[PDB]
Amino acid sequence: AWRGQLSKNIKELRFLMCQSSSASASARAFVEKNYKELKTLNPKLPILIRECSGVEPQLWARYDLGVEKAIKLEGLSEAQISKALEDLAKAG
Amino acid sequence: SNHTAKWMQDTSKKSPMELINEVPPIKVEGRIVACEGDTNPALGHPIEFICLDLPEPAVCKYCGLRYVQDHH
Amino acid sequence: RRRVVIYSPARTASQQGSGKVGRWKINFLSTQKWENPLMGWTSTGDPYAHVGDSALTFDSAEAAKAFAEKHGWEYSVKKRHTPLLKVKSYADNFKWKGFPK
Amino acid sequence: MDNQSIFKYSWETLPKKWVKKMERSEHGNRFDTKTDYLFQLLCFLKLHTYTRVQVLIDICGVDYPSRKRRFEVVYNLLSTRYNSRIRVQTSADEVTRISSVVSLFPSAGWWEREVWDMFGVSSINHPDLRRILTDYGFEGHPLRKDFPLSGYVEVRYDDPEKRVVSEPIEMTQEFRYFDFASPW
Amino acid sequence: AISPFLKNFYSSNYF
Amino acid sequence: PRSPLAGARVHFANPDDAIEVFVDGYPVKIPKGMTVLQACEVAGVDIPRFCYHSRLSIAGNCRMCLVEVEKSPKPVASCAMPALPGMKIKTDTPVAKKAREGVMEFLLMNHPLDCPICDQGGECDLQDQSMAFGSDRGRFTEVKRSVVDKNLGPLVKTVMTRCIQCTRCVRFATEVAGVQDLGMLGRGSGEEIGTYVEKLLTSELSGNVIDICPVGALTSKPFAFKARNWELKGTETIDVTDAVGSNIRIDSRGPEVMRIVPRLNEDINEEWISDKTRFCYDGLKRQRLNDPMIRGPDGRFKAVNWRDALSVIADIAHQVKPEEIVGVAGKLSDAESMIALKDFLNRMGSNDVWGEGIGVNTNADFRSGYIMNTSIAGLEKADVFLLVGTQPRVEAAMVNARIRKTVRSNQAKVGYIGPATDFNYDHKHLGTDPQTLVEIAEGRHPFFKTLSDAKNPVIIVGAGVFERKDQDAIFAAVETIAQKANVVRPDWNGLNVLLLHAAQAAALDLGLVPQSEKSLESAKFVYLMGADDVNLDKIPDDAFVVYQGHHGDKSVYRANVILPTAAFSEKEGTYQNTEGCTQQTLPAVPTVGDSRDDWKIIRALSEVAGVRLPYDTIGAVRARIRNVAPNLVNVDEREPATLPSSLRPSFTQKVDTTPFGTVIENFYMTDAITRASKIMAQCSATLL
Ligand code: SF4
Ligand code: SF4
Ligand code: FES
Ligand SMILES: [Zn+2]
Repeated sequence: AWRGQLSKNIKELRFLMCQSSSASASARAFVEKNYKELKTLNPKLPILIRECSGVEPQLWARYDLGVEKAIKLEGLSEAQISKALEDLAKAG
Repeated sequence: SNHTAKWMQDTSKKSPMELINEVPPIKVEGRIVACEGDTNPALGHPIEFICLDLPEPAVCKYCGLRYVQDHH
Repeated sequence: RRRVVIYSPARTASQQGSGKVGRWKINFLSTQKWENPLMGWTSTGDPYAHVGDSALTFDSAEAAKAFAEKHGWEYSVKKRHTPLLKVKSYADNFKWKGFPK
Repeated sequence: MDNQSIFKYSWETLPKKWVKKMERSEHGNRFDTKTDYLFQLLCFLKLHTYTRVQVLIDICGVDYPSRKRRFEVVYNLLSTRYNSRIRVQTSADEVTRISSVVSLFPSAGWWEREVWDMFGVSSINHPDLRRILTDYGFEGHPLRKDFPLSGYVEVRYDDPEKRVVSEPIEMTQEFRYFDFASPW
Repeated sequence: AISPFLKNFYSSNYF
Repeated sequence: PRSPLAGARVHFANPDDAIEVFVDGYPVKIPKGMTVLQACEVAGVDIPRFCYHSRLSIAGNCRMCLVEVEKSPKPVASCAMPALPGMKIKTDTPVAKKAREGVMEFLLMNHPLDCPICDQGGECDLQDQSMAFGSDRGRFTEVKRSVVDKNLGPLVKTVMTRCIQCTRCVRFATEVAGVQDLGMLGRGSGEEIGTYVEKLLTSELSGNVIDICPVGALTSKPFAFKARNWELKGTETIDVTDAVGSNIRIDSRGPEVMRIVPRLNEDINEEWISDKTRFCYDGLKRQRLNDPMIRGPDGRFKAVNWRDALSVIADIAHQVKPEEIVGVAGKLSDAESMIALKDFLNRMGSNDVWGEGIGVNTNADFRSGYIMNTSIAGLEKADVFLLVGTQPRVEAAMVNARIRKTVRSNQAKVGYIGPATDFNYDHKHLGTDPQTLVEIAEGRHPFFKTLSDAKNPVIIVGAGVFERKDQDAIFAAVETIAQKANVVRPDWNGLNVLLLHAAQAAALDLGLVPQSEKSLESAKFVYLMGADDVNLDKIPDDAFVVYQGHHGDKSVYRANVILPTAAFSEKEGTYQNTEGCTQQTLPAVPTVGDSRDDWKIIRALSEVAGVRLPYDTIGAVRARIRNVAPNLVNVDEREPATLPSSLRPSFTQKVDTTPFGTVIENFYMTDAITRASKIMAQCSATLL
């Protein structure tokens, strides 16, 4: 149920993606499905999706007081990236 | 008022614009003239044929002399 | 050290000639001028105020890039826009509108 | 229309191993050669009993800041006996020790020193003594296309603080550069 | 100690 | 092995077949119906022209481009001559030389003789063409012909003594401009060009008229006699007033900018410039603030030092505001300043930062959702336009000219929704209601049929809708239109959203959207880089207002501390334009007084305020930029958005049934630069 209480201190989060392989395996499908459902369950959290030519697929989270936490997603699958997200939201 | 104020400094004798307004128009007879003064060289001001089909004087763009057509 | 910009000066927007296009040229983006208090002339203090576009005219972006890299100062090459060439027709000028609606 | 004779004879009898380009214009006849045989070629001339040059008129440098071989050394030299002059023009890069001719024509030490400081081209044998034209310890070589017209450090004025000093340039009324070009 | 960037910034804006 | 003039990417529409012609000997390949002039161009020889412009229609009118095409009679006009397979073109034969000599002889015969006062002397085609191709002696003594000069508003003064009857201005004003006022009237030698009822020209692109007209008769009034061309240097920059980000060249002398002129870019603005921008420099010189100022408690302003100013602002910032710190990003600002401001605020801990004209509502962030997808170039390939809530003639004048170019090329039905306005191309007016937008997302309003019976449609939503409360409903209705009309296919993504600022794209890109709505009301320490915050009024009585800006005219009388900065012609920033293309400007003239760049002042403020930024050089700033949004460091190439608009609506009831309000008015007093500037002020007073 953490997809609704992740907005405690997750103030921003952005997905850096590429328009080619090595990301489309997990990044694009996760982005589509989980973004629809998350923006539904999170009406106020800025979930950015930025894509340029030739970058490694990665997730970035901006926590309160301006702190950046990054995660590389080179060769992960959808379950792995979901666990990565659940681990990003849980900071404590 | 502003141009002569930018360059001239004395403001006791009249500025060039004031003198060239002090000279009256010429009141020529035809429809087209040419301004040099009285010589072709040694006085410059190349040929500047200027029309005269308006009820107001027409300047010359060198040494503005304001020619004017006489009759109707 | 100084950042320089390597570009090709585009065609002047007033004439219609072509003897000054496609000529790679490096500029030192130096702008530190001020007004000489006595008269009003424009003073400066940069030794490279004008040389980059007064004598240094290069034949191609490759040569200018190699030269900037050789003298060491870091560069950033710019892009060169070229006119697309369509097809025109005096008949297309005198085209024919359709029948009345 | 001047000296086709000497030039033709010189080209048709030369060891053709060391000639890279020949131009028989009417402005001036050019033997563009390789920098490795320059002394050999010049010593062929001044000695052969037909094309004996025996006098070197000029050694000038030309700068082309767009070619891999940046510099261009040029020897203008005439033949007072055969009423003819030729221009032997060699290429030269940044540091590349060029041969000397002060052994043949002793009238090259000053022209080779001048091409040492004005430009930066070296000279392996004797004539590369210290600078001549430019004053003293000088940053660059002030005739290539990089040394700006007004110099790097050129303000030079008296100081009652001590005596006199040289300080970086802060000139007034900067050098205006007009364009004047003409796209036809 | 003022992180010499600032030391320049207080002077002219051409560094 | 012969490169075309300037480089010119020929098209080869049908690359399987293409004719070949002999130009002055060696052969060249040419598409099907290309003209002799363009064939000679491809071969690499320029031909003298007066009355032929690559963007206007052809007219064999000046009679100077003559060449001889062997296998034909004696003279041939190069332009308007369709190339034939194998014709033997020749350009440098005694026939052509004498033709050019005679024609130049006639022109200079009945020309005036006032070069040393006629500006464009040093730039004039006629001048250079005569000097390079014409004779050297004139044989003529009799009296010439002279006509009276004319006024065309305070932008384009004309000394018509030298109107050589080219009809370039006429063809431009009737094809590209849209308004038919100029016209050639008279006969024989007595033939003038001038509106017959002494009217003015109430349209933009008149600066483009003065650039078109080769001989120096139509000339910019505010640049009357200030300089020749050989005197001043040109720096190639971009534009920030409009939203297209036009490519221009700032011609400046010393620390003063003299004029600006377009430069070719066949992707954004062909070779034109909207009338607003060409005259936007005079005030950039005229009004200005050039010293950090502090409000003395008598309500006055005193000039202080940077140390003291930064110290007091950082002190009060740390002092009071726990969670009520807001920052408004300027209308004309760069991604460097925006990211620096956002980082400074987030390190301060309290974050309500938002761009200039970006709405307080949700404003979701999908690049395909908030950029113009089809590049302006591709816009020349549409067939059915669906302009909603937009008057692109007043905002993004270059996009308006592109739409007009399309409608002129091939008649493309255009339907426009919103308030009444004066379009210059046969527009259909569909109504003023998002209710009508709903009906057309549904089955009524038979115009929808047109969409379904369309090839390559285009649906253009103006960025003015971002500020409206119910924006997700509008965008969802557009989504339904797209899904039902098949306008989002992978071959062609025709779903465009305009913009009406230069900083709006980069702001929405970095993510500057307000986390709340009553931010200005609840705030106590506002950091402004741009003006207008609603009528600069919503800010409460007690609130520390710091205006870190330039060219201060408005909201300054509300500011509490003042920090001068560098304008758009004195710095190097990155601006993104509506098709998502990220360009960068270049410095042209020295900073005024002792102002400093925006990201520099932000970093210095951070350091003196404690929490500092880990970057202190433009390289590291753009590295952070690569970390947050990469194309902004992938400058000078548009990176499309290959993701659909699968946003999640939150209104789900209706579209609030309120009419579309006007987004931008007076077209000149917007853009604080022009506003506190001036020639735009008298243009607003007269040309309306
Ligand atoms: S436009 Fe003016 S400067 Fe040029 S030739 Fe014609 S009259 Fe002379
Ligand atoms: S003055 Fe301008 S509009 Fe008139 S004929 Fe000449 S170039 Fe054409
Ligand atoms: S350009 Fe061909 S006739 Fe004027
Ligand atoms: Zn006169």
